[PDB]
Amino acid sequence: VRIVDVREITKPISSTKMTTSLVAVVTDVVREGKRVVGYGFNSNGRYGQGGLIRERFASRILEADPKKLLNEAGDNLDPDKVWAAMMINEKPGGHGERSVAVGTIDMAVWDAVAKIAGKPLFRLLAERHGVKANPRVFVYAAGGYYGLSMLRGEMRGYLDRGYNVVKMKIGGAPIEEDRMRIEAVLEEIGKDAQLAVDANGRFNLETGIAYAKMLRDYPLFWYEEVGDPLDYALQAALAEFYPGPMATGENLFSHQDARNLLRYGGMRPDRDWLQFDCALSYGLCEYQRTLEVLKTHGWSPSRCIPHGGHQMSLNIAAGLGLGGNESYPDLFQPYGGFPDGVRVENGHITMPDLPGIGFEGKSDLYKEMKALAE
Ligand SMILES: [Mg+2]
Repeated sequence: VRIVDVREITKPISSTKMTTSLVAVVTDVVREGKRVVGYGFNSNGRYGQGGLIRERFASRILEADPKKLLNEAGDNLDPDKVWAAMMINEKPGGHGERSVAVGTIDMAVWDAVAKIAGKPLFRLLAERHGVKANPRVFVYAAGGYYGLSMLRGEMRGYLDRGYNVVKMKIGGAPIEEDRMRIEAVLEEIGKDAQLAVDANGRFNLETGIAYAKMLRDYPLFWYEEVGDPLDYALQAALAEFYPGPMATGENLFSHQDARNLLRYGGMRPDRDWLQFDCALSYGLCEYQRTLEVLKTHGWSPSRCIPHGGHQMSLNIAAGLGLGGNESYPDLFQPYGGFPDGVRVENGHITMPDLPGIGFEGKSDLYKEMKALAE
């Protein structure tokens, strides 16, 4: 059991200059007459880090003594050992681009590890955590970008796709104009679904409070990322004006930053949502440390709905008992989406028992991966 290679390729994202970096972790382990290769990539929103992967991380893994990257029985790779190996010579703090680089590699390490074990990643994770996995995952549709009729049509399209929770953007127009967009969508979906709004961290305290007063008059699913991701005091101050659920975290990339959010964000453990993106935040090895941080603060992993609409998110959700996943209908293909055949029904999908992350089960995506390394 050894990692023979680490291939990477970067390309623009499908339809401003956003990119996706795909990685391949090749091993010497063979399964059912075939070399096991792990694949991984970065969620949308942040630039692919194929550069750092090549320049710094990839070599550390290869130049590492294999006999030191194995589990106890030495019959498989130890994800944490590999993680620690690629993180040598890295100073504390500065959780930005490198978190995306490591997260993409980590995705591949786990994909391979699960394949070598011969089971679905979510099944393996549940096992490692001493519990049974729940293949049924709640998934909401994220969109509502920047008239009212077209917005309505967008949301209606999601409902006719099986979604019962949709999210739209706010803060990109005057507060009264957004009220119009919100009432429009609320009328369109009626009793068939719930609506979430996302400010994308645009608001300062006063604007956040102003929107809170407008938003609280509506039965919203949640109010997301009101201000700067690191302005914990601002988030804590919002509780006074908004009893309803709030969400944030997609732009915090370390367990240290997550710990600070729980210490100083004044969020409500019984109804708020944490959106840390596993893929963008040093990967699953790090996400598990973030979950321990949740525990130390009395939060349940069920409060997590990771940013990033892809199979890795689906696996960690079903595998770690998370609150759900997000999906961007028809976007970021072929990386985003579900395995071929699975569809959204009453706001949920059911994970098929595919080995590893399940990429091989999404033709359009796998063709991309084998074309990189096989
Ligand atoms: Mg968001």
